[PDB]
Amino acid sequence: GNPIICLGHHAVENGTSVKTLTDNHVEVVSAKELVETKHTDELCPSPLKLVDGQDCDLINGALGSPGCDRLQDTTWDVFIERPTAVDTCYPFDVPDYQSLRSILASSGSLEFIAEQFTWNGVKVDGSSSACLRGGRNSFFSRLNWLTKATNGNYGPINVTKENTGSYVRLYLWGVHHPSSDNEQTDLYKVATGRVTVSTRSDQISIVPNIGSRPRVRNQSGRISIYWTLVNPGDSIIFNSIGNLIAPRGHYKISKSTKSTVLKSDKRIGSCTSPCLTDKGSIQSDKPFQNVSRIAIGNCPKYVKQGSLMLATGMRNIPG
Amino acid sequence: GNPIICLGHHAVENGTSVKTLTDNHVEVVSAKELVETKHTDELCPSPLKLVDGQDCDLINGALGSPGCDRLQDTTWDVFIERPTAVDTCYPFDVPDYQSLRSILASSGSLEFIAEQFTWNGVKVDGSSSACLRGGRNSFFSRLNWLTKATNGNYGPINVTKENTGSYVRLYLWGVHHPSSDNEQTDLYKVATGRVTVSTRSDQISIVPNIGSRPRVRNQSGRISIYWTLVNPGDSIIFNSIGNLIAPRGHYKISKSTKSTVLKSDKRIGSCTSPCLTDKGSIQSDKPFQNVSRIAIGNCPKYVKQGSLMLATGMRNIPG
Amino acid sequence: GNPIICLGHHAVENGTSVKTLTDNHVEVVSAKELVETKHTDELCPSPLKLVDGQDCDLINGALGSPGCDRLQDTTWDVFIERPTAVDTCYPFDVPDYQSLRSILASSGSLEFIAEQFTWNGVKVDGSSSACLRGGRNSFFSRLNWLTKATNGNYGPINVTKENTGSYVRLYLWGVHHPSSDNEQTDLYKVATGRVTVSTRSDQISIVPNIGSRPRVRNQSGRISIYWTLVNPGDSIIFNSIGNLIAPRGHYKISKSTKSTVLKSDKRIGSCTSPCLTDKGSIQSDKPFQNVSRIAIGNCPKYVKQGSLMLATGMRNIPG
Amino acid sequence: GLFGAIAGFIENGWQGLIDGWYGFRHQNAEGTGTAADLKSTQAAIDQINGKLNRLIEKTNEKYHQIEKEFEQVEGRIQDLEKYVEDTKIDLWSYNAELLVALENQHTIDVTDSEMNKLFERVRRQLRENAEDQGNGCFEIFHQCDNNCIESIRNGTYDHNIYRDEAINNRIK
Amino acid sequence: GLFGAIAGFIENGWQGLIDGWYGFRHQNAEGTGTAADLKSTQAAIDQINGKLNRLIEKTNEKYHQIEKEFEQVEGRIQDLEKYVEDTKIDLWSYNAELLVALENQHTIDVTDSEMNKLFERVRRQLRENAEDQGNGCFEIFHQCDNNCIESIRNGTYDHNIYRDEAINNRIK
Amino acid sequence: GLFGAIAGFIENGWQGLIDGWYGFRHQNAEGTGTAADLKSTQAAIDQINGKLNRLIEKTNEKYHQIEKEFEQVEGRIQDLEKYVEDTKIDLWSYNAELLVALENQHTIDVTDSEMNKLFERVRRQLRENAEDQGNGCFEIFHQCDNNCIESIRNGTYDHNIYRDEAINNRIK
Ligand SMILES: CC(C)(C)c1cc(O)ccc1O
Ligand SMILES: CC(C)(C)c1cc(O)ccc1O
Ligand SMILES: CC(C)(C)c1cc(O)ccc1O
Repeated sequence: GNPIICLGHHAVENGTSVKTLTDNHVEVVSAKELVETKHTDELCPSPLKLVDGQDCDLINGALGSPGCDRLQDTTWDVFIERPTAVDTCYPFDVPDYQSLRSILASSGSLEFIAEQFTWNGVKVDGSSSACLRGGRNSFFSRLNWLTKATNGNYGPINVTKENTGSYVRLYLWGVHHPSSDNEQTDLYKVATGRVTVSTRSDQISIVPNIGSRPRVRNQSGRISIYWTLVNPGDSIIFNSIGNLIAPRGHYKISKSTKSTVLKSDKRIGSCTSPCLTDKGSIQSDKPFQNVSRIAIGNCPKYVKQGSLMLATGMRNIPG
Repeated sequence: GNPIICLGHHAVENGTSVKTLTDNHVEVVSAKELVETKHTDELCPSPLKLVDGQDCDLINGALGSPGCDRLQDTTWDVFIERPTAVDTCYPFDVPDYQSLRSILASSGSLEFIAEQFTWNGVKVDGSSSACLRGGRNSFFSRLNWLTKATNGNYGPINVTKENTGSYVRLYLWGVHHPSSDNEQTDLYKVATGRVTVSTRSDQISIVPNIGSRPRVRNQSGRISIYWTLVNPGDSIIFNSIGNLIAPRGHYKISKSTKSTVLKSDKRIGSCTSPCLTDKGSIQSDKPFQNVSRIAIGNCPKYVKQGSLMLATGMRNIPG
Repeated sequence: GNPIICLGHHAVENGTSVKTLTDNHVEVVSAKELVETKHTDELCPSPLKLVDGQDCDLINGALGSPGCDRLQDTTWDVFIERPTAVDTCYPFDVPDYQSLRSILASSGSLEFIAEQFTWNGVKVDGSSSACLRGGRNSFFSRLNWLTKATNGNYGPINVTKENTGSYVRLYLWGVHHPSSDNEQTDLYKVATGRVTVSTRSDQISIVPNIGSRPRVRNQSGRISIYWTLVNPGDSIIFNSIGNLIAPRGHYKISKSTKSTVLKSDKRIGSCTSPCLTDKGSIQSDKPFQNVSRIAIGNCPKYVKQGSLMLATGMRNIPG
Repeated sequence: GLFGAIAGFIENGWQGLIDGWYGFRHQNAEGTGTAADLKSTQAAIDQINGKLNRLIEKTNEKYHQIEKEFEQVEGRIQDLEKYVEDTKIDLWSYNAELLVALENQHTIDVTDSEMNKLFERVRRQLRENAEDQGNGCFEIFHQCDNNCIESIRNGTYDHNIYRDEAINNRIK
Repeated sequence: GLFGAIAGFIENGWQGLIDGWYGFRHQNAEGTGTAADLKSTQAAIDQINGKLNRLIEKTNEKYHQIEKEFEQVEGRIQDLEKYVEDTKIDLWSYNAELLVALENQHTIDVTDSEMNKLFERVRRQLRENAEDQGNGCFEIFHQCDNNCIESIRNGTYDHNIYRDEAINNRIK
Repeated sequence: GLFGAIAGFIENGWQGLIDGWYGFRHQNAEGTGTAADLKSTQAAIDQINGKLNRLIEKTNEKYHQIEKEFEQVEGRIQDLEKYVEDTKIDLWSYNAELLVALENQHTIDVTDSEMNKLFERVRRQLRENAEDQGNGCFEIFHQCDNNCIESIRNGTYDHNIYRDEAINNRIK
C-alpha cells in the first residue's frame, strides 16, 4: 500500500434546483431567488412624500370640492387616490380628464396661487345645493359661479391676466350647461352663452348646450371643466357672453418633476421603502419582482415568472 | 506492433451551416430551423371562432346596413373584415371610428339587445333611397330615423333608459347633418337641431351642420355616428330638439375578452391552427416566424430574419 | 541540465480594463470601445437631403408666411426646424398641430400644386397688417382671404374639386374667428359664419367664435387651420356661409417615405455622415452611441452607458 | 471548440459511425473494429435535447393588440403605433440572433467537451499500460485480444493484470 | 459540466467538508485526514460573488409612467397603452429567464473548472512520483508522512527528494 | 479563465513577444531563444476578428420616428411617448451591457483555451521524451540542438529518434 491523496469538493444533504440552458432541474449546493414575491401590505411614507386623497380624487382636490379642503397647499412625490373617493359637488365632466389628472399628478402640488379678478356686470360667488359644505349651499372653492346682476344683464366679460412670473401657470375654469331655457335666461339673460379662453398661441371656445341630463345631487345641468396653460410672458383672456365658471387663480406647473398618482387601497404605514406598488411596498435587493406592474420608485423590474433561482454554488452530489 | 485504440466521433457527407458568436458559417452535423416561414394560405376555423364579414365591415355590421343581416347575433374570437366590404346605406362618418371598431371587435358579439322606446311627437322608422334592402327604401336596422309628426312639430325628445342589468351597455346613435335649410325644416321643423346624449358621468352634445357634401348613393347629407357606454346603475338620456338618429337598443360589453378583428384576404379553410395572420394560418413549433407582424393566437414571435439555424450536433469534419 | 522548452503568451506594459459576467475590472491586452461618444457639431448635408427652415418652421412654410418664400418647391429627407423660427403673419392656431407637422415632415415636399378656384360672390385676396411682406399688407401665400363683395352679400360658397390624379391630395384651409360683431358683419355680412369641408368619407364643420384674444402683431382675432385629405377618385367641397380662409391648391402626399423633421441648433456643414442628431452628426462604426436619443439615418443605437469596452485580446499579465 | 478535440487533435470524424456520436476504433492481433460509446453519445444527446425542449416552453399568446397597417396618413398617433411595433420587432430580432449564436457557440463546445471526456476516461483506465499517440489514439503496450478491447470499452479493464507486461514494453 | 470533474471523474462530494469548497483527503502511514484548499475555494467564491454584485448595479427608478389598469373601454389609445406595457413585460421576462439560465450554465462550468484546476495543480507538483487513479486520487509511490502530505497541500513539496524512491516503486 | 493556463500555470506573459500572441522560449546546448507560434496566434485572432465583424452587421436605420422632447405639458399622449422611448432605451442599454460582459467572459476563455491547446500540442509531440515542469515548460531529456528545437516548433519532431536516450535519462 502506497499513500494516496484525493481531491474533492463539498456536498450538502439538501440541494436547490436551478435551470440552465440545457436542463430544467439541476441541483446545486446553494442558490438565490431573483424574483421578489413579497410586499409590505401598507404603503411606506418614506423616503417618498405621500399625500392621501382619502375621499377626494386629485381633480376634486384641484377644483376645491367639499370633502377636499385638507388637500390645500399639499405637495407630494406620490398622490394616493382611493377607490372610496366620491363626488360631493355640482356634477361635472372633464374633456380629456386623464390628461388633466396626469398634468396635476406630475406637478406634484395643490398649492393654489389665488388671484384678484374683477368680473364686471355679474353676480359672483354662486352657490349650489348639489355642493354642500357644512350643510350649506357652496361650490368648488377654486371656482367662481357668475350669474346676471341684480338689475339685469350679464355685462360682457373680458378680463385678462398677464403671466408676469417665471413659471407656467395652469388655469382651471368651466362652462355651465343648463337643463332648460328658463334656467339659461334666469341665470345669464342671454338665450345662448359663450365662453372663450385664449392666449397668444392657443384658444378654446365653447357654446353651452341645454337639455336634461340624469339628476345628480338633484341637479340635471352640468359644468364642463377646461384648462389653459400660460407661459412666462404670455397672457390669458376670459371672454364670456354667459355661462362662464370663472377661475379664482391658478396652479404652478413644475414640469418634468418626479411626481405621480397611485390608485391604491392599502393604508399608509410607518415603514420605510423606496418602492410603492398598488398592492403595498417592496423592500428587496432582488433584481426582479412579480408583485405588480404598477411600481413607483426604485423597484425591481416587473416580470411574469414567480421564481428565478440563480445558482451560487457547484453541483450538489451527495452519495 | 502494439494494439491501438482510437477515440473518435461521427461525420456525415453533407453538413449544415450555423452561426456562432465568432463565425458566420460553421458546419455542423445537424441543425433545426427556428424561424417559421410558411403559412397555410387559408384561415383555419379552429380552434378559434371566426366570423366572416364578407361584404360588411364590423361597423356596418353593428349599425345593421343592408348587406349585413347575416351578422346578427354573431359571436367571435376573431372577426374577419374583407377588403371587398362596401357601404350600402346612407352615407355616414364616425368620429374616432377606430375606437368604435376596437370596442366592437373586442366585445366579440353582434347580438343586439333590442329595446322598446317611446319617441313622442315624431314620425318614426324613416327610410332612404340611399339604403336599399330588397330594392326598397330602408335604413340601418339598429337605428331609428325620426322626423316631424304628420300635423307639425318635432315634439321635444327626452327619453331615458336605466341600466337595470349587470353588464355595461353600448348605445349606438347618430345625428343627421342635412344638405339644405329646406331639408332641415322639412324634416325637423326647427331651423337648427340639437342632440344631447348623457349619463351621470359623461355627456355629448352636437349641433348639426348644414351644407352640400359630395353625393353618395345620391345623397349629399350625412349621419354622424356616436356611442355612449352606460354602467350598471347609471342612466342615459336622449334629449333632442331635432336631427336625432335614435337607437333601437344596445350591445353588451364583455370587456377584456380575447376577441379581435383581422383584416384579411384569405378564404376560410377547414384546417386547424391556433395562429392566424393576415396572410394565412401558421402551423408550427418554431419559436420565431417572419410570415407577418399581424399574428393572432398562439404564434411564434415575429422576427425580421428569414432563417436562424440552431445547431443540434457537433462540428462536421468528413475527410 | 537538460534542455527546456516553455510555452507562453504576450504581455504589454499598459492593459485595458473590461467587464465580464463576474468582474468589473479585468485587464486585457487590447479592447475596443463600443459606445460612440463624439459627434461633428455641424449637420452633414450628405448623403441625406437637408432643407434648412431658418426662420420658418415647417407649418409657416406650408402656409406661405412671409419669411418662408425660399422654402417653395423644396424637398427633403430631413427638414430642419430652428429654435429661432418666428411667426410673421396673422396669428393662427392648428388643432392637432403636431399631426399636421408630422404629415408634412413625412411627405418630404413643399411643392404646392396650385389650383384655379372660382369663389363666387366674395372679394378675394384679403390682406393684413399683421402679415407684412416687403413692408406691405399681405397674407399666407397658400391661402385666400375672402370677404363680402363690394355691393353686399357673401354669396354662398360651394366649390368642389375632384381628385382626377393618382396621388392623395392634402388641402390646407382655415376659419376666421373675429374679435367683434362689428368685424364679423363688416367682413362677412352674416352675423354667424360657417365653414364645412368634406369628402365622400370624411367631413369637418366649424362655426366661428367671436371675442377678444390677446393682440398679436396688433391683431385680436385668429385663424384656425384645418386640413383635408382627398384620395384618387374622391371629391372635396368647400361650403361656406362666411369666414372661410380658402385654399389656393394642395400638396402631394407621398406616404411612407423616408422623410422627417429635426429640431436642431447646429449649422449645416460640408461633412459627410449617414446619421444626424439634434446635437450634430455621428461618423462611426460603433454599435452604440450616447450622443442623443434623437438619431436619424443609419446610426448606432442610443444607450445610457458612456462606455462599453469589448475585450479584443487575452488577460494582460506583465511581471 | 474550447477543447481542441473535435476539429482538433482528432483529425476528423468517422462517416461510418452510424449508431453513435462517439466511439472506439481498435487494432489488435485479431483485426480491427469500430463500436459506439453509449455514455458519451447519451450525455451529448441529452444536453442538446434539454436545450431544445427549453426553447419550446411556449408563452406567446396574443389576441386584441394594435393595428399594424394603415390606409391613410394621420400623423401623431399613427407614428407612435408604428414606432411601438418597430421597436418591438427590432428587440425580438436581436434576441433571436443572440440566442442562436450563443446557443451554437455552447453546443459546439459541449460536443467538443464530451469527446474530450471520453478520451480522458480511457486515458484513466489504461494507466501506465498505454501512451497517448497525439491523434486520439492510445498505443497499448501489451497483447489485447477482443475480450480485452471490450473490457476497455465497457469499463471493466483492470490495468494491474497487464501492468508488468506493459511497463516492460514501454521501457525497451 | 464542461470539465467532467464535478459530477464526473470525482464520483461525489464530501458532506464533511464543512470549511471549504474543495479539499484534500489523504491516507498515509500515520492515518487519514481531510483539509480544505483555500486558493481553489477562494477562486470559485470570488467569481460567484463577482457575478452577484454585478446583478445589483441598480438602475431601475421610475416615477410618472403610464396608467396600467382601466375602469372603462376606450378603444384606440387604451389598446396602445396595454400593448406597450405587455410588450415591455414580455421582453423583461425573457431577459430574466435567459440571464439566469446562462448564468447558471456558466457558474456550474466555473465550479467544475476550479475543481479541475486543483487536480491539475497537484498533478504537476507530484511529477513522476505519483500516478492518477482515475477518481480524483493520486497514488503516491513513496512514504509520505504528515509533513510530506502538508507540503503537497501548501505547495512546497519538492518532487526531487522522493524521485528515486518513487520511480523505483513505479517500476516494480 | 476556464483553463487556468493564462493567469494560471503560466505565471506571466512575455512583453518581448512582439510578433505573436503565443510562443516558445527554449534553452539548449547552443543557448536560448524565443519564437512565435503562428497556428495558435492565428486561431485566437480569427475568433476575435470573427466576433468583431459579427458586431457590425449593421441593421439600425430609422427616419420618421416619434418626437422625443417636448415644449409644454400635455398629459396622456406625451406620457406614453416618453414611456415608450424610456422603455426602449432601458432595454437596449441592458442588451449592450450583457452583450459585452458575456462576450468578454468568452474571449478571455477562448484566449486561455488557445494557450492550453498549444501546451497540449507540444505535450503530445514529446511523448515520453519530456516531463511537464508545472509552469508551461517541458524538460526535454535528451540533447536538442537548434534544429531539434525548431522541429518541435514546426511539428516535425519525431519522438522515436530520441526515445531511448530520453527514457534512459528519465530513469537515472
Ligand atoms: C449575435 C450578435 C450579438 C453578434 C448579433 C449580430 C447581429 O447582426 C444582430 C443581432 C445580434 O444579436
Ligand atoms: C432561456 C431560454 C432562452 C431557453 C428561455 C426559455 C423560455 O421559456 C423563456 C425565455 C427564455 O429566454
Ligand atoms: C451584465 C449584467 C447582466 C450583469 C448587467 C448588469 C447591469 O448593471 C446592467 C445590465 C446588465 O445586463
